[PDB]
Order: sequence, then C-alpha cells, then structure tokens
Amino acid sequence: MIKVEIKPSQAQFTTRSGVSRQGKPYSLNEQLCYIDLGNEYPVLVKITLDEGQPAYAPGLYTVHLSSFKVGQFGSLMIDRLRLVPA
Amino acid sequence: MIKVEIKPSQAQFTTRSGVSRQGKPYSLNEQLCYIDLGNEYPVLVKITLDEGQPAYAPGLYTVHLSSFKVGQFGSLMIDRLRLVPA
Repeated sequence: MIKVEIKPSQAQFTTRSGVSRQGKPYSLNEQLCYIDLGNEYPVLVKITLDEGQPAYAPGLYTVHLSSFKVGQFGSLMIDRLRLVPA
Repeated sequence: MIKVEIKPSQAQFTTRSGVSRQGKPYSLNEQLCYIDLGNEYPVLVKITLDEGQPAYAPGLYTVHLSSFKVGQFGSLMIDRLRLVPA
C-alpha cells in the first residue's frame, strides 16, 4: 500500500480552466499531497480531482484500485490518483 | 494492494532489440500477466522486466513501491511495474 498524506497546509484546491478543441468549457481542480516513495522524506505530488468531488481533508490515505487503467501500449498506467481513507 | 497473477502459460518472456539514437544496443524482456482491476475478470497487462532479472515464476504477486515515480508534470506515474511475492 502506498501511504499518501494531505498535510494541514494542503486542505484546499485550486482550479484551472479553459476551452476544449471544439468549444466546450472545462474546469480542473488540483490539490497537493505527500507520498512516501521510500526515499528519506515523502515527495510532493499534484492530484487532479474528479468532477463534483471536494478537496480531501487532512489525514492519511491510500490509493484506490480505480486509479489504474491499461494504456494504449498494453502496460499499466495511472489514470488519476483516487484516494480512500487509511 | 494490487493483485497480480502470473498464470502457468505466462512463465516465459520474449525479447525485443534495437539500437539507440547514438549507437548503443539495447534489449528489453517482456512478460504478460493478469491484474485484477475490479472488473468482472482480471485484465491482460504487459510487463517490461529490469536488466538481469529472470521471468517471474507462476503465482500471486503485488506491486513494489519502486514501480512509481513523480513525472515531469508533478503527478504520479508508473515507471515499470516491479513485483514482489504476495
């Protein structure tokens, strides 16, 4: 299991916006977190949230299976990091 | 934890080869596996092995933390799926 932490300072998201190739508006909400990748300290990672989802509250989390998909070359890829409480 | 299975029929690797941009030879060993992504059946996924590593034997495995890295846009990515026995 991957250990993800949302620190007290990371409790908010920011929003970027724009227009798709054929005219549709979009909005993307982004939040930061720390992930332990086995180095001396956890590293900073950007998360893009799914539509209609609030920012994750401070605390410890792990990664949900729905984060992964098989890519166009047949290998596993991350789609979006989706988190669940630890 | 991600459940990965190497079936009896997937006990071998194949090797692809070529030459890098500035002249060096390379060889890549590839093996197939089944990964449970929560659909009705596990899906087929291609793994590229690390240098000097044998094919994983048939059995159940999970994903090692060393499979992940932070990508050039600050989000988590899979580098190569590295497995450890379940």
